[PDB]
Amino acid sequence: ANGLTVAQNQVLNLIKACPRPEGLNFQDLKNQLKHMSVSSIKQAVDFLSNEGHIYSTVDDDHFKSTDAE
Amino acid sequence: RIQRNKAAALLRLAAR
Repeated sequence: ANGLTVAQNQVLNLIKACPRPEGLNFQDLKNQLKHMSVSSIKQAVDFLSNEGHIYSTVDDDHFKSTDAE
Repeated sequence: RIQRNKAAALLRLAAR
């Protein structure tokens, strides 16, 4: 059922849960998850976008979760 | 670039 990897689950969880009106911008995302390299986050973003979990809002790099934990 | 982004996400999610 969890056809996602624990890191991507985590990233998604941060994006969905983080109590900011401005979703979780890529820069905020990386500042939180310092270990999660920019490329790896870009890959995660692509994946989670393709899964229809996250989407970009006010800017390309400004993500929110549609309704995915 | 940005348009029906949420709807696209819902569609992607649903179409699985």
